[PDB]
Amino acid sequence: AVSFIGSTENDVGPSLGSYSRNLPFVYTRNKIGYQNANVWHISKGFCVGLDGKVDLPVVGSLDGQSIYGLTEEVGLLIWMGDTKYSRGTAMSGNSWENVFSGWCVGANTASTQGLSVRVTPVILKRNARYSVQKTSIGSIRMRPYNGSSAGSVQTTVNFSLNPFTLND
Ligand SMILES: CO[C@@H]1O[C@H](CO)[C@@H](O)[C@H](O)[C@H]1NC(C)=O
Repeated sequence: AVSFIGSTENDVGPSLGSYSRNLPFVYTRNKIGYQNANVWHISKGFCVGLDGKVDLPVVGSLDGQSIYGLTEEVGLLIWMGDTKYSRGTAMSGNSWENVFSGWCVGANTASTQGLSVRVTPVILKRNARYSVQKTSIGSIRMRPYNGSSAGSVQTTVNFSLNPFTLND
């Protein structure tokens, strides 16, 4: 079986966080991110993976992944995937992308499916500080497989980037 145990709306990074450091200039570890190991409760042979989607406009790329725009001065590199940050999938484009191939819980056991979102600020153009307001990032949806079904359970959660400031 499967049930939604997370939050529909999720903020990425601490509110009003401040970060210090040619163009494009990339900054922040997992500081600006959201992580939750328990978003869906799964059991009895349920198989599930994750799809991720970024709604921000694409304004450039770096080493194979999109640079998403926030302001004409600030951009973002984004990763979505399974719970642990190191397993994040670098995001490109604005379509739903497979960000976690998935796994199946035991035939007679219960566990959970989590996720993580991480971003790193990028200075596209310069002015001394750069501020960013609360902005919608995108979403992540569970992807059942092997015949498993989501039934009427909530499959998608959304993410918003909390406001932050970048200091040169
Ligand atoms: C079995 O552990 C579970 O594996 C899944 C797939 O890697 C993770 O999404 C999930 O968060 C994790 N749950 C916990 C409590 O750690």
